[PDB]
Amino acid sequence: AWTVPTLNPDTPSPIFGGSTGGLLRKAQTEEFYVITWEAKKEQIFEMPTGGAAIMRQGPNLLKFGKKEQCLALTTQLRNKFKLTPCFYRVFPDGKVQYLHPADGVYPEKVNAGRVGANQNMRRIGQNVNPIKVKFSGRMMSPAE
Amino acid sequence: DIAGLTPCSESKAYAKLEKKELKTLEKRLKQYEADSAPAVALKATMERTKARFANYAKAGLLCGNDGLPHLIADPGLALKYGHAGEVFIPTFGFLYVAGYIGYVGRQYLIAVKGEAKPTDKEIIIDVPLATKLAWQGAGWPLAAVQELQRGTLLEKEENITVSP
Amino acid sequence: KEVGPKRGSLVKILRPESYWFNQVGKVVSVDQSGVRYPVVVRFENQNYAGVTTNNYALDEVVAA
Amino acid sequence: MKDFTTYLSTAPVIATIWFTFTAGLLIEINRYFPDPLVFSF
Amino acid sequence: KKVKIAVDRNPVETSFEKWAKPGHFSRTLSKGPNTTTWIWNLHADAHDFDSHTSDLEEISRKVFSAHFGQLGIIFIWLSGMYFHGARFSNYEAWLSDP
Amino acid sequence: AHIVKIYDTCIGCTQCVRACPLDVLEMVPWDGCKASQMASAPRTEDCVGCKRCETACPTDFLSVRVYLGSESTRSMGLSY
Ligand code: CLA
Ligand code: CLA
Ligand SMILES: CC1=C(/C=C/C(C)=C/C=C/C(C)=C\C=C\C=C(C)\C=C\C=C(C)\C=C\C2=C(C)CCCC2(C)C)C(C)(C)CCC1
Ligand code: SF4
Ligand code: SF4
Repeated sequence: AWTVPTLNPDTPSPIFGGSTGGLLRKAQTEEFYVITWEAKKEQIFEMPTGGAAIMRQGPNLLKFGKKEQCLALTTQLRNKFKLTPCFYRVFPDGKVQYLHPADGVYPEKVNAGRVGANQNMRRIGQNVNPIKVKFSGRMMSPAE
Repeated sequence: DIAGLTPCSESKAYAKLEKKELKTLEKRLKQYEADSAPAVALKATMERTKARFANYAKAGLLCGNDGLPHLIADPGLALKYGHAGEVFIPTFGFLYVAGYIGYVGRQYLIAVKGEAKPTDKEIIIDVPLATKLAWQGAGWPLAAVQELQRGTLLEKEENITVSP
Repeated sequence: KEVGPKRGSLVKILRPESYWFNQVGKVVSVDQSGVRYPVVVRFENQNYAGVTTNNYALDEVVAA
Repeated sequence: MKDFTTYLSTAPVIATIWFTFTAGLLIEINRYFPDPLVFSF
Repeated sequence: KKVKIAVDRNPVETSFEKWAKPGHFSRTLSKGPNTTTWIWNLHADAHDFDSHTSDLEEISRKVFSAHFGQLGIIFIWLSGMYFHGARFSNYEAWLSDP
Repeated sequence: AHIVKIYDTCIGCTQCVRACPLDVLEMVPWDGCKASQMASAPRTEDCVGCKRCETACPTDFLSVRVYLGSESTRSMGLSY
């Protein structure tokens, strides 16, 4: 059922008079991050950039400069409001990247099919000494 | 005269400093009526001052060129020349009370470890246990050497370390 | 049979990177499966994170 | 007043009674025995 | 009357039983020490009434009686300054030559 | 980017993922604990290194472990 939703900018933004905490030139040159969620009713939420906005019934679209701003907005929408948001990554050449729930399931629940990167099948007290990893090209931790 | 010094009953800077302090107290005393409450306290300060100089000259303290008493902190120069009450007698008069407190607190900890929860009797001190260990800790060096002869003073390498 | 210590035995920790190394706690449960760290030990000594319990393996565990 | 005596046996109350005891012992000593620089007899 | 006296009779029983239990006000501190951070959190969270409970009525009662405690301390202080001005002073002398 | 490794002392109580303010961490099936699950760090490009994950790990001598590495514009947490 779930396979990697796309985005249009046609979905409205929540009603917000504009703050000085918005986007900067990093949004126009490097990247900026947009968040979507479907709201059930019109209610007031706190912006992660300072200020209160009111979300409207149906789809919303709000844009930020950090992944921490978008995930903080998801954290207060999923906890205070029980909504299901998702945020993406937009580059200035129009390339959009799906970022949050990669597999659809939120990352604190097992989806049975995601792959375990950056795992050490050994105990953290069983790391080697830094003399054993010396002159490994770059400076390097014994956890490798 | 141990190390270039002099007895305080012999030196003249000591007597000059006594006369200096009594001179300051006298010119301070000259403002008041002879039977008023400040004059009684000033003459009592003079009496304590003169008693202090007499009892520092009596005990054989050594003055310097400054006229101030000195303390010879070496046994064998205090025992040989009669200065053991300077440092060598209070260096055990302290350590009796120091090891006293260090034994009373030790035994209060060890006698409260084996309970239901010990921490409640460390913010709320068990006063009859505390006063029992306060009185019966009087012979602490005796009990300390009898505890050292067991090995029950120390703990072995059951102690907590990091990564030797 | 039931491998590991019993349900409430006192025990000594041999994990050198643990907070409770050479320090005595109570076993509260031993998991009987292929779990790497089955022995669950509860302590009176809490660690710096405020936690009083930890899992341990079978070689990191010795009675009394 | 058993709870009042457990309050009297807490750490700051014992601290402020015992420090007044060991203060007002040394203070009465230095009143009745003025200026002890050296151990006399 | 919208503006009227409105109180509650006997809300808190006067007992020394919670003086025996340090940390009774806090949900986390009531279990007792295991760590010396407990006894600093006891004195730091002592008067932070808004973090003890969420009932604004109870917070307002605590901050209204703590103000009587501060006022009693200020009257002890002022009364001590008047007493030290009476019994240990030169104020009688000072009035003749100030 | 920072180096976020986890270790097999994981009990699978998924507290590092809830503590993560950047969705670096996620829970993967595994068979070394009772919860039948272990964390993972697939998204260490987005890590800032704030170590909220290892304030939340209950295991003594933390199972998650962040190693502060090179800093990009995402590792420095910049809106600019
Ligand atoms: C570690 C540093 C140090 C040292 C070695 C000293 C040493 C001394 N100071 Mg000094 N002082 C210090 C720091 C220090 N001070 C500091 C930091 C300050 C500033 C706060 C002062 C301020 C100060 C003042 C203002 C005075 C001294 C005085 C003294 C003298 C002590 C006289 C005395 O009280 O006899 C005490 C003698 C005893 C024998 C007490 C022992 C208690 C009893 C007898 C033993 C127990 C008996 C019994 C079992 C108890 C009953 C128990 C009960 C439960 C029933 C001594 C030379 C006094 C002095 O004369 O100057 C020379 C003095 O007036 N000091
Ligand atoms: C009308 C005055 C007033 C009132 C009612 C409060 C009330 C409160 N403040 Mg607040 N505050 C005030 C003035 C006031 N403040 C002022 C003037 C400042 C600037 C300094 C602050 C700064 C401040 C901070 C920064 C914080 C609070 C906090 C709090 C809450 C808990 C306080 C507590 O439990 O401390 C209990 C009492 C103590 C810890 C004792 C403090 C000991 C002081 C600092 C040492 C100085 C004492 C003395 C003067 C020095 C000499 C002592 C001598 C022995 C040497 C409480 C709501 C805290 C809070 O809400 O937490 C979320 C908090 O974090 N306040
Ligand atoms: C004579 C004199 C002197 C000298 C001195 C010396 C020289 C010394 C040495 C010393 C030494 C050489 C030491 C060593 C040591 C070691 C050790 C090792 C110890 C230990 C101890 C302990 C261990 C204790 C314990 C305890 C007790 C018993 C009590 C209390 C509690 C407790 C537990 C803490 C002088 C001149 C200065 C001064 C005068 C006097
Ligand atoms: S640092 Fe620790 S907390 Fe911050 S993201 Fe990477 S893992 Fe999550
Ligand atoms: S680290 Fe702590 S929190 Fe993160 S998974 Fe392993 S156990 Fe659960």
